Amino acid sequence: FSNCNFTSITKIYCNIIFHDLTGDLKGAKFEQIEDCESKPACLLKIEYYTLNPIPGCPSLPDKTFARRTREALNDHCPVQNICLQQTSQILRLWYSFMQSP
Amino acid sequence: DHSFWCHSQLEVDGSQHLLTCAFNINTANLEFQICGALLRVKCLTLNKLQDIYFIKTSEFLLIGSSNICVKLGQKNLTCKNMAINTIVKAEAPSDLKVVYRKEANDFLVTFNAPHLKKKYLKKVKHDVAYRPARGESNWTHVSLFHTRTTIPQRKLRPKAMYEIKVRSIPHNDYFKGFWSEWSPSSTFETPEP
Amino acid sequence: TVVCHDLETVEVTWLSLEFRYGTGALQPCPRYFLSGTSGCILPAARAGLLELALMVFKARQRASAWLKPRPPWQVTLLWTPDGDVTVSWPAHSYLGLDYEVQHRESNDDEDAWQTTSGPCCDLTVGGLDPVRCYDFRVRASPRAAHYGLEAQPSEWTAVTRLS
Repeated sequence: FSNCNFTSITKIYCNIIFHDLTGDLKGAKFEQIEDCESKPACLLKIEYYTLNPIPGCPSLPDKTFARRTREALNDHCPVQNICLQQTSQILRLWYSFMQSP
Repeated sequence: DHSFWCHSQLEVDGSQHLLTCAFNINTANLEFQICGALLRVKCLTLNKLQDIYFIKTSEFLLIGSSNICVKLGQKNLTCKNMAINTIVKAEAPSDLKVVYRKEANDFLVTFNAPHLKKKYLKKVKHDVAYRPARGESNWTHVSLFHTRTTIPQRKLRPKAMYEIKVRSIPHNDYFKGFWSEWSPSSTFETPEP
Repeated sequence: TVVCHDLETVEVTWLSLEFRYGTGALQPCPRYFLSGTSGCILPAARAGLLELALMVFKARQRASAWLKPRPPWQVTLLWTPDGDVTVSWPAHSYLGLDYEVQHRESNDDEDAWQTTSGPCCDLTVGGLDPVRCYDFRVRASPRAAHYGLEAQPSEWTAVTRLS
């Protein structure tokens, strides 16, 4: 992901996906598991959490924020409680993405 | 020339978005189809209402470009590529109001900015225009990013009726587009000096 | 309460507190706040997750999760020929901040503040009368998408008067 256009992805996230994520979480929050220290490394984790289904929330990769995430990477890179939990994890990796060089 | 225009509007009557297109004649058996940059479907066909075509949907990705085609059965007469996120038409402001403040010797102009309560495009630049209601005059324009401003009494002729209106345009590093329709015009009167 | 001051230090206010970055060994507060304990101040790291243990209280976030920036250092006001006012200030030493610029007529109330927002390090306020006096103040506000919803804006700068 080191060759990705991070500026474009940031604009899509800031203006769309971020709002989609916070909208779905509706104030619900948890604790993260893993972090990242670079944009390429963060994008890798973000992509993995977002587009790979997990037990208890198979529909995650089909959520709007997820489809939009998929399209942004494509374009710029060469139980309800479980859904919410994962969404919180993904969101916090974005924060790390934003704060990383 | 079968040229046409389109504009989008975000979060119109909920979370849904509105796409509107129209020809620059007769809509004889002509249809508008948009393909690409949609969430769950390959294409959508717009709904015709009098002289314009529209679709209200949650399907827009707001990422990447779409092909908008005028079609007859299956023949493309004309297709243009454009991104929904770059043809966003702002919503007009509302509740335009003018109050004369004698102590300040000015007019306080207020209005409501609907985007402030919305999710994607919250920030717009406003354009307030005013001039005397009677006779010919160049409108005076004021550019703002906030929703109150003042007009000094001395800036205006006394004992006259003014017309005033306001519009908005997107101001976002991702979302781009067009000036809103003008708000309804209000009028106010200036007192004697 | 937990506040990360300007991404330099983390200040915890409420007992004994332990902390660590990453998955290393918990460490004691390097400089407790003591009565005459009321809190603790520890160093902020730009990366890695800060774990706090007061177990009576637990937390685990980047220090930036609680970001409260210092106020902008010095505000300048420049009347343009357009009839607009350009408000400018020095940049912070880190990204991800919006700046809120407030103005009001100098005679007006504390409830008459008008707000505009934008990125570093200046913005324009239009439609102001050139013969009137205005008060301006600024604060830095961490972007929700950048730092999250647990971050908070700086205090307002001292008022700067324009004539």
